[PDB]
Amino acid sequence: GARKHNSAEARKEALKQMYFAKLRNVPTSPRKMRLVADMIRGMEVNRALGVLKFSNKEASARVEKLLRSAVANWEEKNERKAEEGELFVSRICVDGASTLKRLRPAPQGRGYRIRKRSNHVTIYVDT
Amino acid sequence: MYVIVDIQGQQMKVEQGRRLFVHHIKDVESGASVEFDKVLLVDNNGAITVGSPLVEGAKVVCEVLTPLVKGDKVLIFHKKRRKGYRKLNGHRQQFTEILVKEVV
Amino acid sequence: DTLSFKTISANKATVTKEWVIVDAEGQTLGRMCAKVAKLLRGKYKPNFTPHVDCGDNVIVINADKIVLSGNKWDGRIYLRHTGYPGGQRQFTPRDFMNKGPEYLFRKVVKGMLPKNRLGAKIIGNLYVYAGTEHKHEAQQPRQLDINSL
Amino acid sequence: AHPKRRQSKTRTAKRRTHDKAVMPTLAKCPNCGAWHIYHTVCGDCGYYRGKLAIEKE
Amino acid sequence: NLSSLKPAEGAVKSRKRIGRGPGSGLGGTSTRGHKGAKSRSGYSKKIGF
Amino acid sequence: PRSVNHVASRAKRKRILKLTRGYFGARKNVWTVAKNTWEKGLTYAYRDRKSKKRNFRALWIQRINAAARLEGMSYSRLMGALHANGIEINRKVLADLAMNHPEAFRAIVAKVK
RNA sequence: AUAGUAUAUCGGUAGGGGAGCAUUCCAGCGACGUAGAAGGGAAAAGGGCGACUUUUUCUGGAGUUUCUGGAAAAGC
RNA sequence: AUUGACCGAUGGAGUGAGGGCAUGGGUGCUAAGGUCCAUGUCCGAGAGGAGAAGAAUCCGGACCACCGGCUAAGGUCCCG
RNA sequence: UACCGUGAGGGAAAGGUGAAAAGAACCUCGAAAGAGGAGUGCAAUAGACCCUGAACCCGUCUGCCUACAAGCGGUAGGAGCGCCAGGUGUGACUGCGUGCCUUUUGCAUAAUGAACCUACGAGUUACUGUUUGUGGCAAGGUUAAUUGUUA
Ligand SMILES: [K+]
Ligand SMILES: [K+]
Ligand SMILES: [K+]
Ligand SMILES: [K+]
Ligand SMILES: [Mg+2]
Ligand SMILES: [Mg+2]
Ligand SMILES: [Mg+2]
Ligand SMILES: [Mg+2]
Ligand SMILES: [Mg+2]
Ligand SMILES: [Mg+2]
Ligand SMILES: [Mg+2]
Ligand SMILES: [Mg+2]
Ligand SMILES: [Mg+2]
Ligand SMILES: [Mg+2]
Ligand SMILES: [Mg+2]
Ligand SMILES: [Mg+2]
Ligand SMILES: [Mg+2]
Ligand SMILES: [Mg+2]
Ligand SMILES: [Mg+2]
Ligand SMILES: [Mg+2]
Ligand SMILES: [Mg+2]
Ligand SMILES: [Mg+2]
Ligand SMILES: [Mg+2]
Ligand SMILES: [Mg+2]
Ligand SMILES: [Mg+2]
Ligand SMILES: [Mg+2]
Ligand SMILES: [Mg+2]
Ligand SMILES: [Mg+2]
Ligand SMILES: [Mg+2]
Ligand SMILES: [Mg+2]
Ligand SMILES: [Mg+2]
Ligand SMILES: [Mg+2]
Ligand SMILES: [Mg+2]
Ligand SMILES: [Mg+2]
Ligand SMILES: [Mg+2]
Ligand code: NA
Ligand code: NA
Ligand code: NA
Ligand SMILES: [Zn+2]
Repeated sequence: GARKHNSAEARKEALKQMYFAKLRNVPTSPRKMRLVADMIRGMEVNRALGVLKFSNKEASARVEKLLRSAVANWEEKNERKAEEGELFVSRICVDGASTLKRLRPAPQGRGYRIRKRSNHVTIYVDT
Repeated sequence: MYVIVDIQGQQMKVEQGRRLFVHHIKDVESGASVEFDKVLLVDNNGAITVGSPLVEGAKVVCEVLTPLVKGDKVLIFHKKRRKGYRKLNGHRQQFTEILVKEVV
Repeated sequence: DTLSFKTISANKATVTKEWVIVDAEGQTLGRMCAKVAKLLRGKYKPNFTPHVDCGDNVIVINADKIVLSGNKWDGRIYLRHTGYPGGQRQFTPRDFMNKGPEYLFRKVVKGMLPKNRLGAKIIGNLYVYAGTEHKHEAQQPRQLDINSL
Repeated sequence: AHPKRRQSKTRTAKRRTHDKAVMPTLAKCPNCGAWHIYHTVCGDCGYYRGKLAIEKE
Repeated sequence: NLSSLKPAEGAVKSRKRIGRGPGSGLGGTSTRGHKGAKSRSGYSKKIGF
Repeated sequence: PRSVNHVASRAKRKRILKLTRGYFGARKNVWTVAKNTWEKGLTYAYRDRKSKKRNFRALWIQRINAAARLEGMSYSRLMGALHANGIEINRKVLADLAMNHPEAFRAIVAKVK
């Protein structure tokens, strides 16, 4: 009856001005990933790529490839190669995804549960 | 000038055109007039008239605006711990809105 | 539905906050401090508000001539504890006087003040001097006969 | 031996005040122009302190 | 007239319902007192006892 | 028939949880903690409605005491002189006159002194 | 509660009595819904008192319901 | 004189672990926050005020609201 | 059935895209996992764990407060500041305040009990009596099994 079509049209027009990339269902713990997101929040993209490349945390390699995608989405939606010193990380957040439950034996016949957690990461860039 | 008068068991400061909220008056309609001859003090810019029983000659006339205005709802709670007794009621106080016309 | 005639609270922008200089030349220690505490609290202000600092800043002079009666100078035992085992210690009002008048008056006026954050603030509005000489002439302190209170 | 109570959200977050990823000590390579860790050989060019150290094929 | 049926005044009454909260005045112990034989499920009176 | 009041049962909880907004920690949103805290607060309010009348009369008397003392009279003697002269002005009015209209207060004092 | 507005009375555990609200389904007289039903988020307003009710707006995308009477898998 | 507070018939109960204080006593040691009776009372099932903080000591029996007034026990140098 | 048990035996969990697969050709970043677009469609925040999509629990942003301060965390007052014409968010400072349940003569009790949320969870029905409110008939009241007609 055209109501949801009209709600969705406005949702799409706003998305043309938002430059972002997403990582979904990353098989690592959200709390450790958050330690990396606090490091590059609000930082120039050229400096953040080097910071992520030489970080001692293992979660940084995944995030480095997501920042590259976010920049490329920006250039696709703006129709020009980005300058140097221009973009920066305006927003970043990590959310806990679905958990995989496992079993680890314990003494005297008891069994405990192991959680293998996942997370989502979303990055925004801005000029 | 300003005056102190006992309207409905309450002593208030009254000036021309004030829109006071007083305790509910029975049997009134909007636009009716009401007199209040219980002036205790009169202060007309410098000279003070203190009423021993009353000022004896002063009064105020008001035009009723809203016959019935309800105060905010208050929850009345009673409870005795470890005994099971518990009740909860709601209360609204009833007022009347009046606009002071003359401070005769 | 609302309250027409209401009582007004003084605030930071409406209090008076005068400066006063009093004289301790021959006054009893606890009787003078009972009146100084009223002055700092604002009990003499018609706009007194218990949750705001509305009293007067007080300057006490000639405080080295305060009078204590009885055998109180070396007869009134104070007690305190260091926090270590076997750590209780005793001291007298004369022991404070050796440090200075501002160490006896501050202790006595404290204890006559509210035991809260506000009381901790207003005790700083008290200045106590041994001699007759101070430096507050920029504040224009007023003179008050404490015997008139 | 055992927690008498679960910790509130506030107490847990106050302890985690000092859980920070350490930032690398980075420098620009005077030859390549790339980021490298100070006092190490640039992995891109192979240079170090103005001299070739790891001739990379 | 099946839309406007009415029984005589005082002819029908609601049944008692116990153990459903304090406001009813019938919750908690649910009219049974506190302890003893009479408070238990399955108590019945021994008629001649 | 089978009767389960899912929507009604859940609506009762949601209404009260609007009243517990602003509380510390689990006391604002966890149901059995929040309801416990809200019920205790209602008991305070019944008691504090009564204590309000005590606290405001004590504040009127303190202000009247300071105003009277600036005119050479304590509160107890001023009140004794008013009740002797039949003046029926209440303490709320006098305290307001003491603070905001000091010239009218001085006329009441000059009538009994 | 008594007398027909007046007088009295209104702290309560076990416990006795009175009067109501919501829920599921049924009968009857009737209404609402793709020009947006139920449900979910937000806000405002009502009730001698309360259990609760009503309205507006976002989501949602097909069912819902007033009153009188009737029956319970009828409330944490 | 007394708001009516007493009784009969008949439907429904709960309770049948009490406790403190004062007075008269037994017991104990003229001990016990002890124990067993009697007469009142209060807590139990009773909030408010004084006692710094106390189940039953002193004052006092909460229908709801009020930023009105008079008092009780107890108080009026400051915290109050 | 899976699973557990030597065996007799015990014994689960698990429904829903869309009207129609039209189940996403092709491009961009990536080694490719994942996404951003494009396209299909009323709708893709209907994208395969897919209707709706709550709570506990977890993030980011914005507004106000917070590093001299000490107790069941509220309640009654009360400035300042920020938003939108007197509403709303916050709360400097002040007064008062030892959770709840159950069991007890008496519990802040250092007596019992609960990690939290959502869902589940405990005076019911039959028969035979008895008292009572409401009715029918009335010196009478009432049928039981069963039978006839119709459907
Ligand atoms: K239905
Ligand atoms: K959701
Ligand atoms: K501070
Ligand atoms: K135990
Ligand atoms: Mg993993
Ligand atoms: Mg590494
Ligand atoms: Mg083994
Ligand atoms: Mg650490
Ligand atoms: Mg009962
Ligand atoms: Mg219970
Ligand atoms: Mg029990
Ligand atoms: Mg028993
Ligand atoms: Mg029994
Ligand atoms: Mg059994
Ligand atoms: Mg009463
Ligand atoms: Mg009652
Ligand atoms: Mg049920
Ligand atoms: Mg027995
Ligand atoms: Mg016995
Ligand atoms: Mg005993
Ligand atoms: Mg004895
Ligand atoms: Mg005993
Ligand atoms: Mg009693
Ligand atoms: Mg949607
Ligand atoms: Mg869905
Ligand atoms: Mg300090
Ligand atoms: Mg015991
Ligand atoms: Mg008992
Ligand atoms: Mg106690
Ligand atoms: Mg403890
Ligand atoms: Mg036990
Ligand atoms: Mg436990
Ligand atoms: Mg406990
Ligand atoms: Mg619980
Ligand atoms: Mg539970
Ligand atoms: Na009960
Ligand atoms: Na709509
Ligand atoms: Na439930
Ligand atoms: Zn290099």
